[PDB]
Amino acid sequence: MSELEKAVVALIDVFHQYSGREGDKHKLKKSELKELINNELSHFLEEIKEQEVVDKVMETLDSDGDGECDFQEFMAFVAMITTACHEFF
Amino acid sequence: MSELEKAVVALIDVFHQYSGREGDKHKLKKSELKELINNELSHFLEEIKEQEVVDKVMETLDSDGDGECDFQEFMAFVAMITTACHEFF
Ligand SMILES: N=C(N)c1ccc(OCCCCCCCOc2ccc(C(=N)N)cc2)cc1
Ligand SMILES: N=C(N)c1ccc(OCCCCCCCOc2ccc(C(=N)N)cc2)cc1
Ligand SMILES: [Ca+2]
Ligand SMILES: [Ca+2]
Ligand SMILES: [Ca+2]
Ligand SMILES: [Ca+2]
Repeated sequence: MSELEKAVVALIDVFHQYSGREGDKHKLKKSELKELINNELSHFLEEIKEQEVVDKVMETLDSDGDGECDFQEFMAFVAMITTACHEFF
Repeated sequence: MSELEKAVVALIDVFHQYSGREGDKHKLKKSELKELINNELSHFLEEIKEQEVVDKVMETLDSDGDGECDFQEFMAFVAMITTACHEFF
């Protein structure tokens, strides 16, 4: 498989690594999202230590108002992060 | 770096591998998009052999009507592909 194909699989893997920990196994609740950011985006994003910081990230990500981040919402997060990395080149 | 972080970098790398070949170095024209699909998505997508097949993919991807796929439009493509892989689990 190509690097692109392996990357696609990695996006799916990391979502499930975190989404299945608690509650709805197909969505990231705030606690799971905090863990994902702190453990898997430690070189790109500042560590989240306060509940209000994760509340704000979830508010940005949660487009259907259920308080959790589903797979489509996670795709949008990944697009935001990748665009940020891509910029300040 | 985490698998997620490496995946983010791979998305950026593959875009530039193809976007810089011709014309606007920051966008994929149809010919570049065809090469990317055929060479980097050969396990996920059927090979594109006809101009009309790439025309249709570009039509789907091109949200600002310039006939090319920019980085944001490529992000949307990546989201489509990843969602497809994720489904039929
Ligand atoms: N969140 C921040 N403020 C932050 C700033 C810098 C920083 O640096 C270390 C991370 C290194 C990431 C670079 C990996 C991929 O980078 C690129 C590759 C290609 C291109 C490009 N040609 N546009 C741009 C960036 C990390 C976090
Ligand atoms: N385009 C097609 N029709 C097609 C169908 C099957 C096909 O199979 C070979 C590709 C193997 C891809 C699997 C890699 C990642 O897969 C998943 C991982 C986790 C999950 C999940 N738990 N949702 C789903 C899929 C390729 C192309
Ligand atoms: Ca969950
Ligand atoms: Ca939601
Ligand atoms: Ca180009
Ligand atoms: Ca365009």
